[PDB]
Amino acid sequence: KLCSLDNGDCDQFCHEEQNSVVCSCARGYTLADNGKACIPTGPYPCGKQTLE
Amino acid sequence: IVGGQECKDGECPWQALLINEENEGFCGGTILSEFYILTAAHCLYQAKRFKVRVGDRNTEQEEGGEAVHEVEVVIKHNRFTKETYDFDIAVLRLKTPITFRMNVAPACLPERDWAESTLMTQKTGIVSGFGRTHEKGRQSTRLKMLEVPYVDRNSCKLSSSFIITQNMFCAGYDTKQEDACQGDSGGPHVTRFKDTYFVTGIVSWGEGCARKGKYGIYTKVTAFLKWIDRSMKT
Ligand SMILES: NCc1ccccc1-n1nc(C(F)(F)F)cc1C(=O)Nc1ccc(-c2ccccc2S(N)(=O)=O)cc1F
Ligand SMILES: [Ca+2]
Repeated sequence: KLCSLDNGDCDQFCHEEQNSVVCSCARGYTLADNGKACIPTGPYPCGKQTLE
Repeated sequence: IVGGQECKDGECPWQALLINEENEGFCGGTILSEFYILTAAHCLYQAKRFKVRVGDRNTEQEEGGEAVHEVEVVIKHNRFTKETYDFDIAVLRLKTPITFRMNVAPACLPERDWAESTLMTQKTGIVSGFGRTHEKGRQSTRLKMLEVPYVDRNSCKLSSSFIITQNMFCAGYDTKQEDACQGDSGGPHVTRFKDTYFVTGIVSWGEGCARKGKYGIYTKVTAFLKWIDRSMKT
């Protein structure tokens, strides 16, 4: 299912290019080396509750 | 918010409150970035001059984490009309940048296709605000949140005495007494995905609050992503 199979294992955005999974992130996040996880660039990335 | 629960410390950091000249909140909003707030177009009639407060959770006193921001530019969708309530969306650019901290953070804007295929197909979303806790009553002095199930589009069109346009979507319960209410307008409707919250809607309207056979109506953020992008530039 690619993107339809558990979001293609992507942390956030999942797209299908050349019939393959391509993950991407919201602004303020960088795509990790594994091409799946999204790494925040600052202390208050969007979408994260502030519980600390 | 009728029913639901109090937003505990840090649980709804993207919540914004529009306050009039008397420093009383009359509508909610969603923090999108340090300079932008997302809200409902119909709120821009509830008061002439207004400001935006962030980091507030208890309207009674001042903890010290709250911050007030003046609005520099108001961008209301030119197609909004009270006759249809369609295009109920507005973006506010603040004069000064919001400082993110405990209880003050932006919600993520998702991409259109992904949000529609992955976010809006989830079982539920979360709505929040300082609105009324009963159909007849004063605004809540405490910020509240409520998990609301996405509602089948055909089911809601049938249950509505008003036309549900493609710029609207429904969420809530048929008989369970929980729903958004007067004052929650403009507030956030967010959907969680892997512990990250994306803005998926704007509290818009409903025929009464938590009425049996009636659902809550929300502006569909995915239908205005390009409009929002253009607004955050001009
Ligand atoms: N769950 C409710 C809710 C959620 C969020 C914000 C406010 C409300 N409330 N709270 C109250 C209460 F408390 F009962 F007074 C009332 C409302 C409300 O939205 N009424 C309403 C009901 C209908 C329409 C509407 C839709 C489409 C076209 C024209 C109209 S029209 N205008 O009729 O020509 C607009 C509203 F505004
Ligand atoms: Ca306070």
